[PDB]
Amino acid sequence: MLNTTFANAKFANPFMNASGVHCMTIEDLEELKASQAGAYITKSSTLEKREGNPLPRYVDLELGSIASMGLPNLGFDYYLDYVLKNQKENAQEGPIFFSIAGMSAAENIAMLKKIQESDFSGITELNLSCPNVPGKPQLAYDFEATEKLLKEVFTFFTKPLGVKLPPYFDLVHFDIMAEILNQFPLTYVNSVNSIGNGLFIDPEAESVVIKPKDGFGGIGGAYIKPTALANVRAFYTRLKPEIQIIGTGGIETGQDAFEHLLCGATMLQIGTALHKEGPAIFDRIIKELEEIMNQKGYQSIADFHGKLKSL
Amino acid sequence: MLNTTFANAKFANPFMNASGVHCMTIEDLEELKASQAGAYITKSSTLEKREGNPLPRYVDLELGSIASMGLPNLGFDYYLDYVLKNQKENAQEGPIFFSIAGMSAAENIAMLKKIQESDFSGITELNLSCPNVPGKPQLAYDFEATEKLLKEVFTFFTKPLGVKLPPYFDLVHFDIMAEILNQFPLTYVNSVNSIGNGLFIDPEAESVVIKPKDGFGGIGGAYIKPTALANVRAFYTRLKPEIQIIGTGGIETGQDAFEHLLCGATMLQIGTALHKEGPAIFDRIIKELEEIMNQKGYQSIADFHGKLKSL
Ligand SMILES: Cc1cc2nc3c(=O)[nH]c(=O)nc-3n(C[C@H](O)[C@H](O)[C@H](O)COP(=O)(O)O)c2cc1C
Ligand SMILES: Cc1cc2nc3c(=O)[nH]c(=O)nc-3n(C[C@H](O)[C@H](O)[C@H](O)COP(=O)(O)O)c2cc1C
Ligand SMILES: O=C(O)c1cc(=O)[nH]c(=O)[nH]1
Ligand SMILES: O=C(O)c1cc(=O)[nH]c(=O)[nH]1
Repeated sequence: MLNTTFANAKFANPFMNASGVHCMTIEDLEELKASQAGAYITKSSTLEKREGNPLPRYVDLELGSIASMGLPNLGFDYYLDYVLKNQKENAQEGPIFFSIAGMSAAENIAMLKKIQESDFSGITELNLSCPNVPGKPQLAYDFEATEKLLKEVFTFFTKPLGVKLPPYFDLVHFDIMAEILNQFPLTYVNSVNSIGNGLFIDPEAESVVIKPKDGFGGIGGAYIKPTALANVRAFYTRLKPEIQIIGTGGIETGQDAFEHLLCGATMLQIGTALHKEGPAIFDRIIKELEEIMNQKGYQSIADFHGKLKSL
Repeated sequence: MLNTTFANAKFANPFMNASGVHCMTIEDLEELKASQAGAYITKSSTLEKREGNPLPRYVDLELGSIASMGLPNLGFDYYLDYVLKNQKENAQEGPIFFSIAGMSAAENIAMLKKIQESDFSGITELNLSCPNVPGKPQLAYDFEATEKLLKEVFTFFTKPLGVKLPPYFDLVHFDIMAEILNQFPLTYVNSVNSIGNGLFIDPEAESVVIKPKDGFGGIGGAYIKPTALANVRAFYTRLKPEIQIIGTGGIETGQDAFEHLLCGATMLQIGTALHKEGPAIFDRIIKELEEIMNQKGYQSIADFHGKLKSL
């Protein structure tokens, strides 16, 4: 029932981890391969291996999560080696997704050139929205800089590319970004990265709960679903149809998934809830989404994809 | 215990309604006068009366609210008349606050000139962040336009002025806005207006739940508390001490109030929770905040104001 076509590839179901969650090592990635996720994505990588921010840097909250990981990762070459060996095995349905989050424009271009030159045949996600590296703003809140970067990328990069975007809150920003993105042969936009620079306080201790940046961290989970849905929907009605959408933010239940898809998402990623539950989440949420479709008499996601009704 | 000094005036406690909630008519305002609120503020007004957006335009959610009111209000003259007759009675502790949300720069300047020329002795709040008028972006996401407007305002407006700001999600935006605001003799900044252009879906009906703007509305309540606290804290550490802060967003319990005050807020406004509970909320939340202070041995808000600890 959950068969999906995305980036010209076939997936068994739309569900994936979100980048940063359960995907740091090869062991993590093999556990996602082994789970019922339709597809999976590596941790955003940088050219060099990174320890990330000081701890405590992730905390579970009743309504979601707050974190400031600081892009801990094992470095671009580690991930590139892994995806290049797994592609050769032909041991799963659908390509692996490879996320990069260079610490500068130069780092991103260098990694994209290495991907282009490699044999990698999967999908790349360019992360323009990490909100947790000290002193490094979300690039995709700088429309001029984003356009300048993407224009350079598309002078050479011919393989499937999506962009991971921060949440936007003003409809003219959606208009501006769609106009920028629509001039390129982009494969997809992935909406939303964590809501940037939120704060959570333990009122008893009178103190923040993560160490980095005086407690300021990206917010994920049930807090952000309204914004995530709006960002998916707003881009679905403004992007050219050649650019598909991955929906991320506040997905825990089949109902949440069913609301992203109604908005126009084609693939779905799970961050916070997967952090909390582990890869068993995929079998649970798939069954919850199929139960909603069965109740409604739907036998494919095309029966309601994109079909959110206005009043 | 909750005695507060703000804008050079004395208030019995820091709690207020948020603009837009329970403050549309004279009867609404008199009910706030009669409640235990330390202060209250008028609905944001425009030069002409406005019916606002089509209905359904407000919905209660488990984790807060979604709304697109469209600035329904009874027009500038009506509110100016009301505050100018209530000042004359000398019938409460502390000045009334008067919110304005001109549909253009010209409307705001014209309303500020009328306030300046009138006898009004209370406090004015310039709303730069309504996210619900179709085709009118939040002005305070346009740094150049904000600075240009505020420079013109401070050529003539000498009375106490605060600005109601949208949530920011990137620390460089907090730097940019503090640099803009710190050049002026502003009384306060009120952080946060609702999170703009969120979406809420009834999955059974497969449709949005408010009529205007295809169901996109400002989000309030528990969803936005992490963002509101971060905005209050980020401006408290960047603004000159002459500019005080009003905290707004997700306040329902004494604990929530205590967190905003630890961040640096001096006055506190209640939107969604007051919409749900009515003016009886002020007695309840005052008692809850007093119990927190009693348990901690605090006899004034200065015992913990601004004292949030980092790790
Ligand atoms: C622990 C953690 C680390 C994350 N790291 C990344 C990352 O490396 N790259 C990425 O694009 N975003 C990352 N994110 C953001 C998520 O992919 C996702 O966009 C965000 O958590 C919203 O989804 P959620 O509500 O399911 O958590 C991270 C999130 C979390 C909680
Ligand atoms: C029904 C409604 C209408 C509102 N109208 C205004 C308004 O006229 N002016 C204003 O500055 N903000 C308005 N707000 C936003 C609030 O003052 C407050 O900033 C927002 O609701 C966040 O607080 P809360 O979490 O307590 O709701 C509106 C909020 C609601 C729910
Ligand atoms: O590793 C990080 O901190 C991280 C990266 C990113 O893009 N998003 C986020 O929520 N955290
Ligand atoms: O009346 C409105 O729609 C309104 C005004 C504003 O500033 N904030 C909001 O949440 N609603």
